Amino acid sequence: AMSKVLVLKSSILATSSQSNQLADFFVEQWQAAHAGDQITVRDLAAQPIPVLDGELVGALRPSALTPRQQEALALSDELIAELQANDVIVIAAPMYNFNIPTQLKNYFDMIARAGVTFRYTEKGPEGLVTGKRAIILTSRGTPTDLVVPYLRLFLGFIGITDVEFVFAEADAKTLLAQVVAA
Amino acid sequence: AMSKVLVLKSSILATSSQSNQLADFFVEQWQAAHAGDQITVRDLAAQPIPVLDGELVGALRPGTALTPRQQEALALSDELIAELQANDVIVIAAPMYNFNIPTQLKNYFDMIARAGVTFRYTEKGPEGLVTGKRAIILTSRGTPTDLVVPYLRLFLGFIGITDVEFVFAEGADAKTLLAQVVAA
Repeated sequence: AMSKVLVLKSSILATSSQSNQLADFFVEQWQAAHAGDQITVRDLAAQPIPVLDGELVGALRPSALTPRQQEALALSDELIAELQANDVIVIAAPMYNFNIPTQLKNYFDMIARAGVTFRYTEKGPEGLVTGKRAIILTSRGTPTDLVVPYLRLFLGFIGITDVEFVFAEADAKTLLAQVVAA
Repeated sequence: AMSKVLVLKSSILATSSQSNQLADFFVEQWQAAHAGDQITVRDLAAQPIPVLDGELVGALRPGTALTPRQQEALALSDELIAELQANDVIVIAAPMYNFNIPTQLKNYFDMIARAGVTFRYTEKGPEGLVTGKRAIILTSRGTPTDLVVPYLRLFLGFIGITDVEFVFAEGADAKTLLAQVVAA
């Protein structure tokens, strides 16, 4: 009866990032609290995700595929399988020029595929990544905090409805301890 | 010469993209209406901008030795900022890809947003430095729906582009509204 937690780091400042510091503290805290849980950490900056281009869009089509497109498609299936395998989804999404980091944006463009991560129904589109609890490490800032509706909308589209946002500005680590203890 | 126009294409669907079809129709319409105007068209998909890395993020700020990649990134940044300042009308084609702008346009934005170059800090607060520009946005139209409109308004306003006009399309009507924008 273990839980699998996926942690997604996207900051480009590496160990210098406050978001990555809070993500690592989150890993240590969850490992201490639930010694049996299995934690997977993917760094989207250290190992980047390719940019969504026309050839990538061709590779991710529901329907001939070049070697490049086969590699890209294989990577997309890897990310989707890893995402569906984990019960808790921790996403570190700091704000770069009023948007999420490009790395995480590539991740999103590679995990959003019709018929795999969502489907069309007579009642409308519905997501297929079900039963996930998502926690978002983000910053807090005519509002400029448009990242929250974007992440809630995107994640909800692929079926991740249960999304909690924790904002960072000591106090943030007490909040993350409350999240891990919940 | 009367107006220098900058057109930024960002769609990844190439000839089939409604964004690029309406962008080309906009260029042909503008040079048809103002035969003296000079139009520069940059295609962010044909010639992509590199993604902002932790290495490149150090080139766009004031100390140590710059790596060749960082020199290339800084040079390209100054080229984009200079080209942006040189034009008076800024036409941006920003279709919606999974509730966000295309990554090509986003990399362009991350390369033109530089402290002390396109925006400065004041006693009153931050202020943009790309002044006297008329921007027009070619975008799509959809709980929450279009998040790209307040995002583009916010970022463009931050670097000083306050006069921003949004044109929503999908692929007849769209060409009529674009013709009205050109004639406006």
